Amino acid sequence: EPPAQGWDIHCHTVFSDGTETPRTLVEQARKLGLHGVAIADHDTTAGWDEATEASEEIGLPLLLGTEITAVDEDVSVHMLAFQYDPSNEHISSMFANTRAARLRRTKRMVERLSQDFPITWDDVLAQVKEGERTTIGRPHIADALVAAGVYETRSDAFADAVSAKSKYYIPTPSPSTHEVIAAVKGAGGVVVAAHAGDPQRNRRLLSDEQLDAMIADGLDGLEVWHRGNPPEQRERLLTIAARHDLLVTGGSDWHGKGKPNGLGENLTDDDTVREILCRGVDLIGR
Ligand SMILES: [Fe+3]
Ligand SMILES: [Fe+3]
Ligand SMILES: [Zn+2]
Repeated sequence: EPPAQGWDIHCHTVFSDGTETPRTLVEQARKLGLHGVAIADHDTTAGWDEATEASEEIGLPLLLGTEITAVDEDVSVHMLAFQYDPSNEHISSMFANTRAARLRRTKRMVERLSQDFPITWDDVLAQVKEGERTTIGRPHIADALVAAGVYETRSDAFADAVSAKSKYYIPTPSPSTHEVIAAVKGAGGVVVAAHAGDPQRNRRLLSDEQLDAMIADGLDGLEVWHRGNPPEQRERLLTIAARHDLLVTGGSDWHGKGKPNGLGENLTDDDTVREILCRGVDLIGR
């Protein structure tokens, strides 16, 4: 029931916490036989112009997107926002605020970690690959610790020092899921709850009631085909999707080398991508 062919609509680049350029994403997605790809960087549209250029030169269809961190009660929620107006003032202000809060938080973490680990702010910035256009975050601390030889992989770092459980962890303030959904729809976009079945990060998943309230706010779909969603959660989420007539998406959550996730390991079917395009803004020329 996971699509054998289609689009990988959940991919990160150097403009957030992936290791590759938008050109590299488009190039590779084409070579892997994908029907298309989405850019889905954290709290930004910075890679959209590079992604679009690459899509036209390489000839691979492209969905323009963003992964937005949100919160709902105690639950941390990630939302994929596709095909919205990137000059929408409200959504740009919100990304700006989120980015600023996450920068302050990351510097406070590095300052704490620096007391115990061979890590400096410059070491973190050496991991930020697009300068002021990169959404800086936890993965850049993890990479700095890998580069300093504290951990083998970024995964190891998240299991320990950079972990939500550790004494160095500071949480980032995030807008509510209701604020994000209203903002994305306002900007003419399509909003999907990303990996809502994934019990890493959270002590608990979103409930049916939280999801119902997100559907009433304007939620368009659920990412079902994702490695973090176990089988029982995929059936739960497919049931909710069928019931409320929601879109069902999939994606690799590729971060290039920064994660084990493989480009195209999970996909959205062509017909669902059709629906995303038709609901979203016509961005041809912008
Ligand atoms: Fe996520
Ligand atoms: Fe992601
Ligand atoms: Zn990420």
